[PDB]
Amino acid sequence: AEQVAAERAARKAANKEKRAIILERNAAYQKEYETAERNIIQAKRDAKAAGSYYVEAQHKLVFVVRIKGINKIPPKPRKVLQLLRLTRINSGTFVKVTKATLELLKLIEPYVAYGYPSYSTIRQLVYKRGFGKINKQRVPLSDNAIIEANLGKYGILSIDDLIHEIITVGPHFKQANNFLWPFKLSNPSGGWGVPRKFKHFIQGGSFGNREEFINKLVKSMN
Amino acid sequence: SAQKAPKWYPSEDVAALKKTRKAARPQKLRASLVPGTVLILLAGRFRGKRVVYLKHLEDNTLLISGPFKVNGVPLRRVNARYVIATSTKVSVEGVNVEKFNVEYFAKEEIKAERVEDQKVVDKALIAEIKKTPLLKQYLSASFSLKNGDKPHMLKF
Amino acid sequence: VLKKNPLKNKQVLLRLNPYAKVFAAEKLGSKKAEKTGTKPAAVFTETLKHD
Amino acid sequence: PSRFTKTRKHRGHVSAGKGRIGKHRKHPGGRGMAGGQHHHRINMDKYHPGYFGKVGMRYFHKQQAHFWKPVLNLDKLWTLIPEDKRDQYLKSASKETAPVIDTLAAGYGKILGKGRIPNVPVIVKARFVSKLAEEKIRAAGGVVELIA
Amino acid sequence: RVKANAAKRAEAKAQGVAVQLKRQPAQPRESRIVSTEGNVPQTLAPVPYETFI
Amino acid sequence: GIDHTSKQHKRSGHRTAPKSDNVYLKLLVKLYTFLARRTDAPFNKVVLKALFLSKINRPPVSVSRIARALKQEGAANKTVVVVGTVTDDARIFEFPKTTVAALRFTAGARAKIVKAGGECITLDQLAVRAPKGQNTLILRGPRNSREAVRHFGMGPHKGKAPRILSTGRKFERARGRRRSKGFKV
RNA sequence: AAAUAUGUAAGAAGUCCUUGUUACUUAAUUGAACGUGGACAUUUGAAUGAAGAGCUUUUAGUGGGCCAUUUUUGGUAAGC
RNA sequence: GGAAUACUGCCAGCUGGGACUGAGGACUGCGACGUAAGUCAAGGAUGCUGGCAUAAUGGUUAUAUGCCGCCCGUCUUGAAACACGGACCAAGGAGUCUAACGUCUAUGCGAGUGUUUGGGUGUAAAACCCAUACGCGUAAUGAAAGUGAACGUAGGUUGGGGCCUCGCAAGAGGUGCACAAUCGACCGAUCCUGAUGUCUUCGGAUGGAUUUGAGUAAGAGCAUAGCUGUUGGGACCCGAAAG
RNA sequence: GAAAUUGUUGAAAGGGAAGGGCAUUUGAUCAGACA
Ligand SMILES: [Mg+2]
Ligand SMILES: [Mg+2]
Ligand SMILES: [Mg+2]
Ligand SMILES: [Mg+2]
Ligand SMILES: [Mg+2]
Ligand SMILES: [Mg+2]
Ligand SMILES: [Mg+2]
Ligand SMILES: [Mg+2]
Ligand SMILES: [Mg+2]
Ligand SMILES: [Mg+2]
Ligand SMILES: [Mg+2]
Ligand SMILES: [Mg+2]
Ligand SMILES: [Mg+2]
Ligand SMILES: [Mg+2]
Ligand SMILES: [Mg+2]
Ligand SMILES: [Mg+2]
Ligand SMILES: [Mg+2]
Ligand SMILES: [Mg+2]
Ligand SMILES: [Mg+2]
Ligand SMILES: [Mg+2]
Ligand SMILES: [Mg+2]
Ligand SMILES: [Mg+2]
Ligand SMILES: [Mg+2]
Ligand SMILES: [Mg+2]
Ligand SMILES: [Mg+2]
Ligand SMILES: [Mg+2]
Ligand SMILES: [Mg+2]
Ligand SMILES: [Mg+2]
Ligand SMILES: [Mg+2]
Ligand SMILES: [Mg+2]
Ligand SMILES: [Mg+2]
Ligand SMILES: [Mg+2]
Ligand SMILES: [Mg+2]
Ligand SMILES: [Mg+2]
Ligand SMILES: [Mg+2]
Ligand SMILES: [Mg+2]
Ligand SMILES: [Mg+2]
Ligand SMILES: [Mg+2]
Ligand SMILES: [Mg+2]
Ligand SMILES: [Mg+2]
Ligand SMILES: [Mg+2]
Ligand SMILES: [Mg+2]
Ligand SMILES: [Mg+2]
Ligand SMILES: [Mg+2]
Ligand SMILES: [Mg+2]
Repeated sequence: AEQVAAERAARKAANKEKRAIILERNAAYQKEYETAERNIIQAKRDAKAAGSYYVEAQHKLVFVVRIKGINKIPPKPRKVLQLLRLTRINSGTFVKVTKATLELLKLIEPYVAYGYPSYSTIRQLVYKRGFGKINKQRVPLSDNAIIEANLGKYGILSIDDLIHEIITVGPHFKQANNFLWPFKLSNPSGGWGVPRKFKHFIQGGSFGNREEFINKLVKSMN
Repeated sequence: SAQKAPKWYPSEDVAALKKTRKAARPQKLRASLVPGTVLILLAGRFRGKRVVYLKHLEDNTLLISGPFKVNGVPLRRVNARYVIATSTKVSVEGVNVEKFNVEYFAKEEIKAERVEDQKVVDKALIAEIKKTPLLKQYLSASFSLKNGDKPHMLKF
Repeated sequence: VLKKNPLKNKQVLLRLNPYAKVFAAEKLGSKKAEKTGTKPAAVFTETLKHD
Repeated sequence: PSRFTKTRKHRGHVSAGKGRIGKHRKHPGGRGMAGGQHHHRINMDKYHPGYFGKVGMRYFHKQQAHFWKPVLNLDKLWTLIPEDKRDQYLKSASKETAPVIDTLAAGYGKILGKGRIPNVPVIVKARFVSKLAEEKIRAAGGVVELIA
Repeated sequence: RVKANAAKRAEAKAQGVAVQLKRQPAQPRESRIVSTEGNVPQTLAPVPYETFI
Repeated sequence: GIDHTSKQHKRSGHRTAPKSDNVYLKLLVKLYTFLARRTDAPFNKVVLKALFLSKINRPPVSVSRIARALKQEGAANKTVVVVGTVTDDARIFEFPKTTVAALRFTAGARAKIVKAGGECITLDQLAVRAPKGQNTLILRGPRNSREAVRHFGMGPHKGKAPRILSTGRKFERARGRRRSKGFKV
């Protein structure tokens, strides 16, 4: 009987081909990320040269964390919370922005906090707290083979493929994002920076869209 | 019977431990602990005695001597976490120290090898101590926290 | 049995993401940016300091 | 048996399953069929439409067995021949020898038409036949012999 | 939308596919460059309290 | 706390083993769970659960209901499976041959199958002949022909048969059953 | 003439072609209804979610309620 | 003009002090470092040293100390209540049994089923055996006289597990029990039609109808037993004024 | 020959009740386990 080193070296070799593919991909993404990031920087500078104004395309991706406890919630916001999978306090998810999800975010503003996540906080959300849904069962993503197993259908064979398909709002974002179990964050470590959570951010509380400030919060909760 | 007895008994076969992965890597002492440095012993028999640091033994402990004829403290093992490394230092270039290892301290009154090793090491040190005045008396006197001493403040 | 956090476990960091090695070897978290000299037109500067 | 009864399970709970508010009293609805026209009427119509009032003729001293008329469909019929004798008769379906089935002797009073007997001729002696039952008997080349 | 989705179906497949006939919601808008040409920002401030009755 | 979107700790609601205590039925199950675990074959997974069903959900399949199913086009050489008892029907005069795998055959029913030169097989004999259930036709009896379902859904204008003991006129036929007394249902 | 609240629709139970049945209906093989035969697959027709969906039987307790924000009636008001 | 700096953000940059935890128990995975052989911090703690071998550690207990803690039972929107019962202790002390039943379940047998009124018999209130009947089921519908269930592969259509054929597979076609939806057919009632004939008033074929039935359309029952539920009974237990 | 309840003896606590929860000091008492 073979397979001793036989299909060991058929697999281990096949596993090198994939890590090869992943390495090759994650290198391109990094080029994508920073060239896209520099193009914007230089666009804001070119527009100021010509005397004009460059306006950033409004964000297509949003990260929502439920700020409010379980009880005394009116029914209509309470279902939206469920349909966004925030059923527990400090549990976040990603939501792609369209009018049809924008109205949802409107309904739940007093119970959540959300804003525009940076590549950094998405990377550090998935690496530390990312879990998949496989026959329900909430499996941790500790090896790229779990992801390819259930997301390979769409592309997406690596943990970073996931991360890419998320931040870019891919064609498959729905399947990519629903695959991720809702992130369960801890309470912030530096506290909330506010004396009362349940006013709006603008009002000196924590709720509603705080834009890029969602990162310092989420990082203290991750 | 008084009790029926089970339908199932545990296997009395005791299993094997999983193959653990913990390498024993070496202890890197803090930069303040360098041979020739004077130490303050914080605990044990010789607590509060000021003493000279010689060699770092394979069991992680430090090798010190008093010198014996100064403060009464012999060639001895001491734990690097019960000691205060001071700034004041003497050169150990003229002390041998190679002879001294863990086995040398196996339990297995004083053996004459020790009384002699104590004299060869201490004579080298005292040769050096006398170079810097009052260093000998410093080593003969015990350390104590006085009133108003704030360890988290004091330089050593 | 026990989840290991890639963000502090260099082993697990590398089991995912082989590109981590290249990244660190090439710095790349500190990548120094193209030094270019554009300056803003007067309009931008005038209306910025306007009232 | 009593040890499986749920009243063993209720021991220690104050109310025996009977509620603290509304208890277990003697006869809150009244007794028996009381109120079929008043407080219990919603249950009476729906679950018992037709309960109240009369219909039709009284018959004084009506003896059942005046009306005794057990009914047997062609659906069976042939079952009235023991199966050993039976199979012998199906093959050789004929006049000049055709099985005589006395249905009165079998405990039946009327032969109805449920359907489909094979084409074997039969002589069926009965007190009463449905019209279709007899037509079908004829279409197999048998007859009915009215008895009493 | 059915007889429209039938049109761009045939008129695409017979061309070699590339369809996209499901409806999408309002997307966030793209980036754009607004010119200052003939248009300089007109600076406004809050007005004081008046009465006029 | 979790805002619970569904009732927690809910049982599947489906029988898992038979509620029966019959060792042989337990053994038959033991067989077919194995078969259903290792065969990837639809027939075995279905047969497993049929063994769990109560006497109500195992209506008898008659020998004439069997004879019918073999008159389906291309069905005449298939072996019919009845997970449950099989009953005789004096109403068919010609029974085909076949091979019938059931839990039980009544005296009369097995006779009529064998008299025509058929075969009465126990379910385990059928597993050996057809592990993946090849060339099988499963028949279920008429579940809703119980006398009890007559009275289910009783109510106004439902046409549903009162729960009654003595019948005839004089029994629940007048007010509410006809336009001339009160109303009609 | 709002805001909030509310009915319906967002496909395979769909769409198009051909041309059968009738006692209804038409001036009329006209129509109406139900069809036989044929053409196009999942970017098959918005979003989000889905520890699945559907269904049947039987039976408990309950059938004094009270409170808060907002709307609001009677009362000067009320822990009415 | 040329720098610095703050502020905000990023680094898969390095590094120190402290705390809790150490689940698992051969191997199996994904990897990392090496020219290599090997090695590792990579699917959960090991190494080295010391002390006691004991009331040392631990359990129980009494007490002290910090913080906390109102009377139980009940009816109630609301009880610690300035609502009731209860001084204490033991021992009694309340959903039962029966008749007839609904849903469900187990079991026997199944178009049937039920030995136990009785008889036979007996190691004698048991066990074993049994003829005739009877009961319920196998026909329904009418107030009744009465009549009484296949146009047809026991129907058409739509969904339908399973199985069958083709295909490597994805798929496609074939057959389709249970069940569900829908249009029809059959029996009785009601209403209409009223042939052939006739003791000229009998007879009621035949074809129909927004009518109607607890029906037919390849039977599902009968019996024992159990929980729960129903009715009558002293009816879960104790309680009138009365008659 | 239980309990309520009582005498004696022994121990302990007690500034307008007592009793109770978590925790530890102290006293008393005790199991197991080393080899
Ligand atoms: Mg989401
Ligand atoms: Mg801080
Ligand atoms: Mg803090
Ligand atoms: Mg405050
Ligand atoms: Mg944290
Ligand atoms: Mg190792
Ligand atoms: Mg070190
Ligand atoms: Mg009972
Ligand atoms: Mg209970
Ligand atoms: Mg309770
Ligand atoms: Mg109850
Ligand atoms: Mg009570
Ligand atoms: Mg009440
Ligand atoms: Mg009556
Ligand atoms: Mg019946
Ligand atoms: Mg019936
Ligand atoms: Mg709406
Ligand atoms: Mg989903
Ligand atoms: Mg599911
Ligand atoms: Mg009720
Ligand atoms: Mg009620
Ligand atoms: Mg009322
Ligand atoms: Mg640290
Ligand atoms: Mg362990
Ligand atoms: Mg001890
Ligand atoms: Mg102790
Ligand atoms: Mg001991
Ligand atoms: Mg004491
Ligand atoms: Mg207190
Ligand atoms: Mg009150
Ligand atoms: Mg009071
Ligand atoms: Mg009272
Ligand atoms: Mg009292
Ligand atoms: Mg007692
Ligand atoms: Mg006797
Ligand atoms: Mg006998
Ligand atoms: Mg006799
Ligand atoms: Mg009868
Ligand atoms: Mg009759
Ligand atoms: Mg009296
Ligand atoms: Mg009186
Ligand atoms: Mg005595
Ligand atoms: Mg106590
Ligand atoms: Mg002992
Ligand atoms: Mg001991």
